[PDB]
Amino acid sequence: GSRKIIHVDMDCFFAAVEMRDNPALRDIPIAIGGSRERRGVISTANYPARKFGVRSAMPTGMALKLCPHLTLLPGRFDAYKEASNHIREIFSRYTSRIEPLSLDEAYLDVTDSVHCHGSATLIAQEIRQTIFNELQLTASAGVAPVKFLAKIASDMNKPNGQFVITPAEVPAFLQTLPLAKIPGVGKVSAAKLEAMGLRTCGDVQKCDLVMLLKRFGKFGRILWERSQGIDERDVNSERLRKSVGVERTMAEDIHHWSECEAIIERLYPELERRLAKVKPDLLIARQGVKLKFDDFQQTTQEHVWPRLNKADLIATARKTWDERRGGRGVRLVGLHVTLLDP
DNA sequence: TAGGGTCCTAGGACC
DNA sequence: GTCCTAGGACCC
Ligand SMILES: Cc1cn([C@H]2C[C@H](O)[C@@H](COP(=O)(O)OP(=O)(O)OP(=O)(O)O)O2)c(=O)[nH]c1=O
Ligand code: NA
Repeated sequence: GSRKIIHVDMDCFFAAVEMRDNPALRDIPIAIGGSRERRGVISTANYPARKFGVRSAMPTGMALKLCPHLTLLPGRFDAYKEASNHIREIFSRYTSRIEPLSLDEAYLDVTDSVHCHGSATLIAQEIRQTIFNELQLTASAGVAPVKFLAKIASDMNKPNGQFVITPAEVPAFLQTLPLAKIPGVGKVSAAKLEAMGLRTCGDVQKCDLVMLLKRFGKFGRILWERSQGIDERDVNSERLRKSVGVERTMAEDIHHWSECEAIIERLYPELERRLAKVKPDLLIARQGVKLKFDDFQQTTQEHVWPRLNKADLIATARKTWDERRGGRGVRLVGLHVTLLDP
């Protein structure tokens, strides 16, 4: 065998950072997200705002109809990154087996740990306490014998808490667990699963793997495994970024190539700057563009290409503009880069 | 009805 | 098989 996996997850991460750096926001409803006038969405919200129904990914117009006094912040990504680096350094104090999934969360493999008398529970507890002491931010944690159960667990005693799932507890936990709580089972999948009478891990246990493989491919094997507590994925501390993208949704749809070209001229220096931080010679594997139309269809056009080049992105966007727009208006323009393999 | 990404699928090209 | 490209589901 049994591993001890901890998933650490910061509470209301972006919003928690803003309230720490401005205590005036502590008890009023706030949210990081673009304005209604920019057609933006909520990145996240504090608990005063969540009380009204405000959620990550909600259109900002909907947020404000639910919570008219919502205070809207633009977001300070360097401040989030600074806090992320700090908590990761704190993780390193306890193990090198750290797989971060995002700025604010990480899997830890504490199986071969010596710290708190081998206790994963006490280790998770003083990570959360150390985070609070050194950053004035709170985290929740989940402790389980595999990654996905640890992740489900870190959500269950949020904010500022934790939850532990022992292998003895695993079967009762699974029996009623809704499928939609498994990472990677989203709305489309959960609706497909519901349309055949499958709601929970107990429901999936009672059905045949061969059928699940037909109907969901490799995904159906994942569902079958997870519904049994089976998650052999190792905590991997060696993953690297593979792409970088820069895209923008305009406050109004554009209808003229000249407007599209202007957008790209402003997007391109931001893409070069971010690429250079990680590859100073701008050498890349592919580059490409993205248009999202008014019928919310999205198209991408990307090709092998050795080195970030503005004119070829303009050229490609022009081809895409002409060949695939079919007269509809355009809400989004994006530039994209696929990085070399090593 | 964002912007930052990952992983998977699938057809044709190419070997 | 494996590369190329396009698109979709999903996560934070
Ligand atoms: C889900 C989500 C998160 N984010 C950002 C803001 C979040 O603070 C950060 C981490 O996401 P989460 O861990 O999903 O959410 P959270 O920290 O805000 O809330 P919770 O306490 O329930 O865990 O990433 C988005 O920008 N868009 C999204 O759709
Ligand atoms: Na979080």
